[PDB]
Amino acid sequence: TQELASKRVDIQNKRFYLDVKQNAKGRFLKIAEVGAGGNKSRLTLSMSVAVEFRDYLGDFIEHYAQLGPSQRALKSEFLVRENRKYYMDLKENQRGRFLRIRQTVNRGPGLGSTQGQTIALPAQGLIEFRDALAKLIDDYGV
Repeated sequence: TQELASKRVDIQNKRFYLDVKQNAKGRFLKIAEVGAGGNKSRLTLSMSVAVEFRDYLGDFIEHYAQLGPSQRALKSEFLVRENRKYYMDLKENQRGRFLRIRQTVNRGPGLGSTQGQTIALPAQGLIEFRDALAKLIDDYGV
């Protein structure tokens, strides 16, 4: 398994890596939320699914940009493809708005296991994260 490319996105004090990889089966994207001394969690997406993810990020962006001042998710979506489900929830807590992304298996073994498969993006970073993703899709295609 070869690494084609790796981008890092720094959002407040969190860091995320988007890496494009290749194997015999084809091209894929790995998205890691980094912890203190390792990756906390990672998502795995095909390059095709990454395109759809990019588009959903667009919708989240638009939603966030329109909320106005803050005074149960603000917005919840999910995408299934290839026996993989991705839940996308825009939420707020005390520290601010964020976009949680959880990956699971649709069916077969795992059947709703989510461990080291949840990332949480501070919402401030959604544009930069979408742009990095979009750059990698422009670079490496499919």
